[PDB]
Amino acid sequence: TLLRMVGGFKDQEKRM
Amino acid sequence: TLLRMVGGFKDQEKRM
Repeated sequence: TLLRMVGGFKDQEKRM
Repeated sequence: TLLRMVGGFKDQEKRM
């Protein structure tokens, strides 16, 4: 679950 | 503990 959450956060950070 | 911290960080990132 942490891996999925961190992947989403990393995608969001890369978008910004 | 890392899961709780990362969840908080993800909530903060989603807020911004």
